[PDB]
Amino acid sequence: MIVKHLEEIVDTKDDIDTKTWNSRRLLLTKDGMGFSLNDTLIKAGTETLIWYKNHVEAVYCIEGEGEIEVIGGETYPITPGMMYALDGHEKHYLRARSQMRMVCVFNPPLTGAEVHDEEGTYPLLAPISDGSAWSHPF
Ligand SMILES: [Fe+3]
Repeated sequence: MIVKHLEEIVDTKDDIDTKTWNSRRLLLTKDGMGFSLNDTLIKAGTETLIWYKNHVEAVYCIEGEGEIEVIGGETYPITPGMMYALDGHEKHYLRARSQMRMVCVFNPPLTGAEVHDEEGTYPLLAPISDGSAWSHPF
């Protein structure tokens, strides 16, 4: 049996924060389910190029709006209830107009290494600036 809760996972080591996304890992390679499962927030206004050569991924949008553009393929608007699956290891752009909440399934599971290495992803456009600078302790 495995039981977890998103509200425990946030702001912990299984919550991986990147420029363009915040991935809350629900099932890890360690959990032995044969897939990994996460709840990923794609930050508003961002663009990320994605290419998983060594996994297939299912993505189920439960909040927000954006689009996925397949390289050499079509562009599919993302809205709540939209699902895409990269069974062809498609190279694609993932764009978030508003923040998107995505339930994602990877086969085989992603490893902690791969998530922290940001393997398979290339962040291209980060969220608009909130006026902060690294050199402003405040
Ligand atoms: Fe994707």
